[PDB]
Amino acid sequence: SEATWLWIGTIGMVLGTVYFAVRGRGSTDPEQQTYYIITTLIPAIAAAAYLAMATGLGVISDIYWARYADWLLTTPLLIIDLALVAGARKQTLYKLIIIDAIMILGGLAGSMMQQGAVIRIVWWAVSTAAFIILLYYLLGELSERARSRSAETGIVFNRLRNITLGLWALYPIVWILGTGGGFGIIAVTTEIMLYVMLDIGTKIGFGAVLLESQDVLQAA
Ligand SMILES: *C/C=C(C)/C=C/C=C(C)/C=C/C1=C(C)CCCC1(C)C
Ligand SMILES: [Mg+2]
Ligand SMILES: [Mg+2]
Repeated sequence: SEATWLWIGTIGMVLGTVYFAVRGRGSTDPEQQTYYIITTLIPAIAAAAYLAMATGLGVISDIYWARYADWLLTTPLLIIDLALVAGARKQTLYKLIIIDAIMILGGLAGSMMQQGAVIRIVWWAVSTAAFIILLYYLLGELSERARSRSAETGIVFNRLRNITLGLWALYPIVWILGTGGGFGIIAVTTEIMLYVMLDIGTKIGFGAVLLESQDVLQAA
């Protein structure tokens, strides 16, 4: 009963991507061009992964490879967008990308490690530790940096950061409650539906807010 929700996610990502692409044309400043390329590439990768999952690919018997591939690809792009908005140094960005990659890779270790019970909980704990480190990172240095560019930049970055963090904090709960790498409290179809809603949020809503605020970010 999950094909319906996979196709819903597919169509939603497709609409988001087409909308972002139509918004992209006519861009002048190269920074806006970077914003448009990244913000359109994220939902396109998501749509490709969702179409793969919906058409008999994407899942291997016991494992879901398309979701984790999409995550490994797209989460660094969102981090890059946030850092560009805040103007963080390249070293901080490398740190953030490595920490996020470690988080997703730990999540994938739990989806594939299904021998006992404590081993997935340990993988979830360490990946959530990496998540908490990223949370600490986004609230501290990046916010002070964005405020150091200007106050409008600070407010815009705070809105983007609130959206990002609030939406990202729910993925590990879905993971720990689901059937894959979890305890089976919720079924597979509810897991996929909640992932679809979270992806709609984190990819289309964030991109809309970012691309709406480009005029005020330049004038500061
Ligand atoms: C566009 C895709 C997004 C925003 C999804 C990101 C995924 C996560 C933040 C998930 C993180 C996890 C943990 C914090 C620990 C348990 C395993 C994961 C991968 C579900
Ligand atoms: Mg996603
Ligand atoms: Mg998300």
